[PDB]
Amino acid sequence: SYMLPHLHNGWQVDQAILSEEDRVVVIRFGHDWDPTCMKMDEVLYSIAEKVKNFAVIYLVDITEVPDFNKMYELYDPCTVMFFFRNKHIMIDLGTGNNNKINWAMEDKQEMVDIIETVYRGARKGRGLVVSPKDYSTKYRY
Amino acid sequence: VPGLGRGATGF
Repeated sequence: SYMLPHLHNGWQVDQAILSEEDRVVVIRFGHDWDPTCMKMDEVLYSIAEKVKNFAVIYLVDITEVPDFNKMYELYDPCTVMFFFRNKHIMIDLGTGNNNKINWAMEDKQEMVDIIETVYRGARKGRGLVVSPKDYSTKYRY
Repeated sequence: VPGLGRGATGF
């Protein structure tokens, strides 16, 4: 299904990124049939109407639009990137790299916190923000 | 036009 809008080419991607001025643009790069992307898309669909106020979500198929792979280093199954007014925002998740997500989380509540923190940091002007939790460990006990 | 026309740059 994936009723969320999909972007089919770099032109559409850039137009969508530049269209918004006061809402964070979320992009899920990956193949819709990969189970990791399936889980991520499920969560994003759940949170769409919750964070409609200050965020807009979009999905890109890597095969359909491969131009961004080299520049944005899209080689993992699924990645999530955040943009605001044509600026790429970084997040200190503690995983080692602050550019993308690159894995699938399962807690929509934490995803909501990430969106809120990224939006707040972008409005405050920071190009890099700090997530309110560290993912360096999988916190399994 | 490619994604470079956006004025963006890879990290």
